[PDB]
Amino acid sequence: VIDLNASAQAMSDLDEGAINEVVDKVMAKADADAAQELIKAFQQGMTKVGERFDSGEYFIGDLIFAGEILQAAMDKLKPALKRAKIVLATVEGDLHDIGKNIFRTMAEASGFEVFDLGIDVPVKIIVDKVKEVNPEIVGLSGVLTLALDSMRETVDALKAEGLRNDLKVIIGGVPVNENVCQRVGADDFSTNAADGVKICQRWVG
Repeated sequence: VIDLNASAQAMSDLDEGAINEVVDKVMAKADADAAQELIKAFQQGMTKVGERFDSGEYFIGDLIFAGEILQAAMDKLKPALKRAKIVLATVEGDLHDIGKNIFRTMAEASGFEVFDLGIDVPVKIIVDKVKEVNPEIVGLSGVLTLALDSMRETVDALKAEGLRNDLKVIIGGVPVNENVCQRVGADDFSTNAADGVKICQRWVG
């Protein structure tokens, strides 16, 4: 670009004018390597959206916005240019998916292939999907205590099938924290969907 750090800031600020000004400049010079640098800068800015949510400056709506804004930039940058895979579910006992879907949108916009299994998803169905597609990451959503139990059951089933050690497990949902992460047997838990993407990007290469 002219200025990658300013472009990261523009994503952080959710400034559609500035984001599209730079996307246009990059698309004009038709350099794949420059487009990839801009993408990385936008991804860094997504992380900053999460930090701004965690501070209380930004709200749920801003997280919805961020995902949609990143995806729109990615769609424009695609002409100028093997995805890591995530199997994603709201687990058995739970019908809450607003949050999971915020994450799904951010993860899709960040170049992951996401297999969204939907809500109230039985353990056995999650495990069958992991056998089928061999994802790098399994992401599990829930809030009710029964759901948190189903998270633990899903990890235990992956261990029984010899699948656990070759993937990473991330959990999210209203009540998740380090204590729930430990009880479940997950690798990490998210504070917010943008933090979760940050985690997942670190795991993949």
